[PDB]
Amino acid sequence: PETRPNHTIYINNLNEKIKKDELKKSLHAIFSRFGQILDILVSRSLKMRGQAFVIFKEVSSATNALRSMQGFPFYDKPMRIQYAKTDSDIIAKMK
RNA sequence: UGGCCGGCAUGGUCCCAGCCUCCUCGCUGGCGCCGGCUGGGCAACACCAUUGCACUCCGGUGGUGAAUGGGAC
Ligand SMILES: [Tl+]
Ligand SMILES: [Tl+]
Ligand SMILES: [Tl+]
Ligand SMILES: [Tl+]
Ligand SMILES: [Tl+]
Ligand SMILES: [Tl+]
Ligand SMILES: [Tl+]
Ligand SMILES: [Tl+]
Ligand SMILES: [Tl+]
Repeated sequence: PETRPNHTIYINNLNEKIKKDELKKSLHAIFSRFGQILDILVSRSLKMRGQAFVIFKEVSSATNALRSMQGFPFYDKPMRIQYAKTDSDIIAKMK
């Protein structure tokens, strides 16, 4: 069931008490050094809360981030990271 | 009061201060007691449920069942 490499990483187990806008800014803070980020998609709906899609421009970036930040304490919770199942439209509209 | 009716108590006007609050956060809002009818919203705050793969915002419930004193005429 393991996913294949993707420009986008999927993060979950994120503290749900954090507002969308702050969450996006914070995530960008810790993940930017891995490479250019095209966007970070967060939502608070029942189905999507506690998860986020950080979309990296280059898969290598999505790969260090995934290995380097796995389990990183963030807002008191261990961040769980994977590769997103399919592509993000921002990436389709290019690659 | 978010919108509305009743009961009771209470002389008036004004100044200061404190305080209160989901629905015009303040100095031309309110701040004796009690019952009842009933709308919006989850934006903020709180709580319940949720470990969930998206690229259209989008689960639920709760709060006003609130808050005092002094002074000048
Ligand atoms: Tl009311
Ligand atoms: Tl009355
Ligand atoms: Tl009097
Ligand atoms: Tl009086
Ligand atoms: Tl006031
Ligand atoms: Tl009443
Ligand atoms: Tl209501
Ligand atoms: Tl819908
Ligand atoms: Tl008084």
